[PDB]
Amino acid sequence: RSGRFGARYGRVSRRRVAEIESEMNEDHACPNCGEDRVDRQGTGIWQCSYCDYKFTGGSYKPETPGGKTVRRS
Amino acid sequence: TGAGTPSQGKKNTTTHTKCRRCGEKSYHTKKKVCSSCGFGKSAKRRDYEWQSKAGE
Amino acid sequence: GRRIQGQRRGRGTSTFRAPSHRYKADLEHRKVEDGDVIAGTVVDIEHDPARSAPVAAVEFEDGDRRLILAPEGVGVGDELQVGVSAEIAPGNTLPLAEIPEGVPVCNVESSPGDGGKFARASGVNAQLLTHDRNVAVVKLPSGEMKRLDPQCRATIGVVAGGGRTDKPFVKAGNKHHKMKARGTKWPNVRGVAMNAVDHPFGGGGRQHPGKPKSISRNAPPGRKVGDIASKRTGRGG
Amino acid sequence: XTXPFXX
RNA sequence: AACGACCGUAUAGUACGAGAGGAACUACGGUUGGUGGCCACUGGUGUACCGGUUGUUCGAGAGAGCACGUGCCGGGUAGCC
RNA sequence: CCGAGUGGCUUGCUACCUCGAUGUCGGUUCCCUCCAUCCUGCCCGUGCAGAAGCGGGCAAGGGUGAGGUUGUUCGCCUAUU
RNA sequence: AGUCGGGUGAGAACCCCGACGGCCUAAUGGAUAAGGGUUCCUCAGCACUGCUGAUCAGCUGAGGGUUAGCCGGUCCUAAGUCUCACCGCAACUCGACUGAGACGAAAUGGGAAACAGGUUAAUAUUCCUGUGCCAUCAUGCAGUGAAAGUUGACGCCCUGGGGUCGAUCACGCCGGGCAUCGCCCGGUCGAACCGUCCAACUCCGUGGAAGCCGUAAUGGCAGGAAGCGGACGAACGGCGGCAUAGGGAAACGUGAUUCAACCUGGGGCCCAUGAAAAGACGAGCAUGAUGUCCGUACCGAGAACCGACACAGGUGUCCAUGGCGGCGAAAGCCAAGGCCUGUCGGGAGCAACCAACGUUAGGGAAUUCGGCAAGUUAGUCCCGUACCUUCGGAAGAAGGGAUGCCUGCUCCGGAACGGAGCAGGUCGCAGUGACUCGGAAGCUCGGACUGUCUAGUAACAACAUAGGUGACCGCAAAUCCGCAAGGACUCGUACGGUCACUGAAUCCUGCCCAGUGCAGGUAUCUGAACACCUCGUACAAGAGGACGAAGGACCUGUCAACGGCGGGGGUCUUAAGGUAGCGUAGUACCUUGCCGCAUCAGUAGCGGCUUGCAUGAAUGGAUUAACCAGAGCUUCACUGUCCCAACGUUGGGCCCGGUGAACUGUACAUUCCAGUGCGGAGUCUGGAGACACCCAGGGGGAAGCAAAGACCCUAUGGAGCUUUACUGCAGGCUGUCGCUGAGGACUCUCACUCCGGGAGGAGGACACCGAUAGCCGGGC
RNA sequence: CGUGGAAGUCUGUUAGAGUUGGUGUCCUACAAUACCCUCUCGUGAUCUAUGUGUAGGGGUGAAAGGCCCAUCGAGUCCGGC
Ligand SMILES: [Cl-]
Ligand SMILES: [Cl-]
Ligand SMILES: [Cl-]
Ligand SMILES: [Cl-]
Ligand SMILES: [K+]
Ligand SMILES: [Mg+2]
Ligand SMILES: [Mg+2]
Ligand SMILES: [Mg+2]
Ligand SMILES: [Mg+2]
Ligand SMILES: [Mg+2]
Ligand SMILES: [Mg+2]
Ligand SMILES: [Mg+2]
Ligand SMILES: [Mg+2]
Ligand SMILES: [Mg+2]
Ligand SMILES: [Mg+2]
Ligand SMILES: [Mg+2]
Ligand SMILES: [Mg+2]
Ligand SMILES: [Mg+2]
Ligand SMILES: [Mg+2]
Ligand SMILES: [Mg+2]
Ligand SMILES: [Mg+2]
Ligand SMILES: [Mg+2]
Ligand SMILES: [Mg+2]
Ligand SMILES: [Mg+2]
Ligand SMILES: [Mg+2]
Ligand SMILES: [Mg+2]
Ligand SMILES: [Mg+2]
Ligand SMILES: [Mg+2]
Ligand SMILES: [Mg+2]
Ligand SMILES: [Mg+2]
Ligand SMILES: [Mg+2]
Ligand SMILES: [Mg+2]
Ligand SMILES: [Mg+2]
Ligand SMILES: [Mg+2]
Ligand SMILES: [Mg+2]
Ligand SMILES: [Mg+2]
Ligand SMILES: [Mg+2]
Ligand SMILES: [Mg+2]
Ligand SMILES: [Mg+2]
Ligand SMILES: [Mg+2]
Ligand SMILES: [Mg+2]
Ligand SMILES: [Mg+2]
Ligand SMILES: [Mg+2]
Ligand SMILES: [Mg+2]
Ligand SMILES: [Mg+2]
Ligand SMILES: [Mg+2]
Ligand SMILES: [Mg+2]
Ligand SMILES: [Mg+2]
Ligand SMILES: [Mg+2]
Ligand SMILES: [Mg+2]
Ligand SMILES: [Mg+2]
Ligand SMILES: [Mg+2]
Ligand code: NA
Ligand code: NA
Ligand code: NA
Ligand code: NA
Ligand code: NA
Ligand code: NA
Ligand code: NA
Ligand code: NA
Ligand code: NA
Ligand code: NA
Ligand code: NA
Ligand code: NA
Ligand code: NA
Ligand code: NA
Ligand code: NA
Ligand code: NA
Ligand code: NA
Ligand code: NA
Ligand code: NA
Ligand code: NA
Ligand code: NA
Ligand code: NA
Repeated sequence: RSGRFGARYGRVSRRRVAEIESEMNEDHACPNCGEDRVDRQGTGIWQCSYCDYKFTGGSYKPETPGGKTVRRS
Repeated sequence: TGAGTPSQGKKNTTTHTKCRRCGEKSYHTKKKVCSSCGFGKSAKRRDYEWQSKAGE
Repeated sequence: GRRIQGQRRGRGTSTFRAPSHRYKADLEHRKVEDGDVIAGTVVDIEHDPARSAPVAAVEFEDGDRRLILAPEGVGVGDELQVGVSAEIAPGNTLPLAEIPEGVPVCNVESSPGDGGKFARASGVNAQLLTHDRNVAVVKLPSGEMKRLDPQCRATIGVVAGGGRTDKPFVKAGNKHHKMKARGTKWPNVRGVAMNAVDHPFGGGGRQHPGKPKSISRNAPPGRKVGDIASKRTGRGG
Repeated sequence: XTXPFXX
């Protein structure tokens, strides 16, 4: 995680990098199929290593609280 | 690094060259303008009154 | 003295310009004589250097290939539509008039046809509230209520890449790299750390501003620094 | 011009 | 300045003094600082020399070169100190 | 207390000398000197029994060392003398 | 870094041959870019140049020398540049935009095509021999396909597979070397091109896995896994030809390991997204013709470049795979190749003195501002490891042990000429035996960290940083550039970017709006010009009035805005009256404060107290792990820093041949002690001393040489900087006039503006622009 | 336990970059900023070649009034003179 930062940058900074990156690296349910196979391709880009679906999503998450709102209305 | 002798070593760039119009080695081959006659900038010849004493 | 930094800026030299020659596409809404019959298929999802956010490549029915300000959830294969009759789903672009109230919108036009102006940064989004035969009330991401022509076209959904600001840069090196893709001089030296000659706050035996930081709006460039026309300062009260 | 001659 | 000064012993547990305590002349031994000289002795050096030994090169052996002006290690004559 | 002086280390005063520059403080090294003498020699007095001192006289031959804090000079401190 | 012979010559230490001895190993070798410009080769020379000499030469003189369809240029496009047009400007050789065109890459971007040998004093993928290839066109045959697509064409980190050269190992052959042995060295060749082979990736069929397949790793699958079959498909690689070509005195090998080049995959990262165009492919074959123009010598550096020099400086790319060594592109040593030109020599055991340096007994920082300088430690393995800590770190903490050779072996692996161990034997004072190679520990201060800086006395605590906070702005924006035409931000849009402050984390950040600043409001007061009203004037100047914009008065908001946080008494100034903390501070005058630690002794250091001359909260306060060529202090270790100096080594120094400057010089000058003098005299005065000349020395004096004193003052000197100094100038805000139109509030559309491809939409007599007026106005 | 191989990460005269001490050598120098040893960085806010842009009250500046051809609190040249 933030282990790469050695004893630098102080708590908050690395604590947050670890968290964000932890969630970022989790198994994400593909919007197309349902397989937990979505991975970040870059800043805001995600893709299903299964069906290859490539889509826009959060910057560090594939789904942002804001996005989930659109759906509704 | 001294600005003196040691900084003289890198000076191997060619700029001012024999000018096609006036024959002076003042043609800046990177600027394509002659510092002497003005070839490349002015159709007229580069000339200023300050190149001599006011009353002359 | 010497022109302060803000003055060197205006001159538009290299140091201060954006590496435009490295930018992908001036994201702007398409044009349609009318009808709305226009629609294309998402072909790819790229990284937009100018906005540190993803953008989508699209091929339209009339074989037109262009990059588009991508909302969230737009994936390859998806079919977007741009027109008065365009469906009411995320990704589609249509005049506010046709958009139902309460729907999150992004890349809104100021004047109809300008191709989008408001809400285009990572994860932001406007908010359509009021309909009228005359005015469409949009609540911009800054929280301001903007009165717009119901003919101004806008895209449904929120901009992609949201939450980008949540992770700290942590190290100068990370700013460096990002900064290098914008029209900005970085790093930043505080006036107070400069010589009197270089900035109104320069000089002294110790570091401190030589006057109150709040400057008048009517101040001339070269002297307008610090807190510009501040209605107030601090966090208290 | 800098204290001792000529530092 | 070619010499300056100090400690110790005998004098004497004496003169003196209630006691406590406690000298001197003189003769001795030594120390310190300074001075001039010298090298038997001790010590240093001693890239004179002899030996051990690592790397490498001359095929091995033998015998050598280089490793900063001896590769390092051990011993060390004269002389100089 | 008051009064009379010598010195030219301190400080102050003056503005004579140098502003076409006479290189700073402290330290260091190396040489000569002064006496208003700390020790050493020879002496006087003693509130000088002795021992240890206290004060003074002649006297500049020799000596007057090592360290802890401090850039310090100065000074404070330690153990030797 | 030379030495002995010898050569040439009028002349030889340094020109040439040989031998012996050395030096250079990412360079002192090889190929080159820029730059130089004939320095290249040859012959003849020595007046010049060469740190001495010269027969030599980058010198002088005269000749000669650079050969390309397939190496570069040329072509393409990059940041960006110019030209024309348009517009601006008093104007231009000026100026931003827009449109069109052109320019912009010689090592090192993209790119049609060449290899091998031979040759000259000097060129060489250029000439010659052999062989091959590309393009265009022409003719003939085929073909009617033909433009969609592919390619050119791409970041960073890790990694697998294919694989050549090289290197090494085994054995054979050819040639050499060595001489107790049987070893050691070199060689054992052979291209472009043509043909052919194909692993990886992708896909297809078959198959039918419900747990298997697979990797260095990740991974894969009923949406179809393994296996089998197949389509597509790689090398500068293999294989065949090329080649009874070439090359070699000869032999003119075969296998293997590790494998640069080259080929092809997999994984990971981005608040960073990693060129473009020409061109190629797509799209056959034969024969013939054509392929012009420019560069090509040489140097590429301790003598051919820049630095005034044959300058110890500076100056890009490729050779990173030669051997031993070892982790290594490290040291040390040695090839290939280069060199003895980092170009003056000869002589003295060669003194003093100086530069680099070795070794010094006993002591061991006593030296000193300070351990400055030097020294100690050191490689690898095993054991073991404190406080503190942000849990990462601290940490190689510290500390202890081991370490060679020789004999025979074991384990890992396909194997290495890879690695890890075992038993026995054995030498030395010493086994990382040289070389390579940390001294260690603690306390306090500062800045969080990596990073930045005064090119040439400052590397630091200064700057930056992430992080924290405040301010401005909805884009026809805020901010900024331009005289204008116009422009940066901006292919951007509040998760933005402008303007500032603070400066990681951690616990926190009190009180004050009185002054100043900024901003909002405002009955009333003050507030310019035009128009308007009165007076005045046959008109006019002019005087007064009415209305009143911004602004000010006044009011309010605001301190993570400038800044403030006391005296007195049991409020006063001027708003408040110092909260948490910290405290004799890098802030404390008094001061070496007092007490304690530590030492024989401690203006130091650390801790406590602390009334703080004159601490204190984003002018950030406290505190803090890690980090540091940062400041202070303590300990162990170590030592010529010191007691106290000695001896030694090399280069000078000294003598000799040759070369050969400069600084400085009013004159006189063998001085010394005193005195005098504008008070700091070799020269005046009095005495003393004093025969001349020369060598070496360390520098006492010549207020030594070098610099018209920086300090200080003065001059109605200069400049940079500041401000509520004087005066002005931009700029911003605001009223008014013009553009400007119809019906103190209001409608419209037609100028004008803006959005829109257009149709048309928004806006609209405003805004913009021109003119003027008031206010703000160190931005200048 | 292994695999993996992150990092403005560590050691490092790899290349390359930098410039702390010696206040050494030099100081009519080899040199108008050099030499030697010592020292810092060395996968990144890295170093570097070439091409290109910014011009003088203007640039450029992680800010030292640093730099803009040995020239900088306002470059250089000529002119005003
Ligand atoms: Cl940013
Ligand atoms: Cl003592
Ligand atoms: Cl070429
Ligand atoms: Cl793989
Ligand atoms: K003076
Ligand atoms: Mg300069
Ligand atoms: Mg755009
Ligand atoms: Mg932020
Ligand atoms: Mg930039
Ligand atoms: Mg800053
Ligand atoms: Mg400053
Ligand atoms: Mg100013
Ligand atoms: Mg500050
Ligand atoms: Mg000065
Ligand atoms: Mg030797
Ligand atoms: Mg050793
Ligand atoms: Mg003098
Ligand atoms: Mg007397
Ligand atoms: Mg005497
Ligand atoms: Mg000749
Ligand atoms: Mg020649
Ligand atoms: Mg071109
Ligand atoms: Mg090329
Ligand atoms: Mg040649
Ligand atoms: Mg050639
Ligand atoms: Mg030379
Ligand atoms: Mg000793
Ligand atoms: Mg001491
Ligand atoms: Mg002492
Ligand atoms: Mg040292
Ligand atoms: Mg095995
Ligand atoms: Mg202190
Ligand atoms: Mg720091
Ligand atoms: Mg400096
Ligand atoms: Mg430093
Ligand atoms: Mg320095
Ligand atoms: Mg900040
Ligand atoms: Mg900030
Ligand atoms: Mg700071
Ligand atoms: Mg204290
Ligand atoms: Mg506060
Ligand atoms: Mg401050
Ligand atoms: Mg006389
Ligand atoms: Mg003067
Ligand atoms: Mg002054
Ligand atoms: Mg002035
Ligand atoms: Mg427009
Ligand atoms: Mg001024
Ligand atoms: Mg690092
Ligand atoms: Mg390093
Ligand atoms: Mg450049
Ligand atoms: Mg300053
Ligand atoms: Na200031
Ligand atoms: Na007197
Ligand atoms: Na006096
Ligand atoms: Na004088
Ligand atoms: Na002195
Ligand atoms: Na005496
Ligand atoms: Na003392
Ligand atoms: Na082949
Ligand atoms: Na090797
Ligand atoms: Na010579
Ligand atoms: Na670093
Ligand atoms: Na106030
Ligand atoms: Na106020
Ligand atoms: Na304060
Ligand atoms: Na650092
Ligand atoms: Na020594
Ligand atoms: Na002298
Ligand atoms: Na000035
Ligand atoms: Na693991
Ligand atoms: Na240095
Ligand atoms: Na100027
Ligand atoms: Na003049």
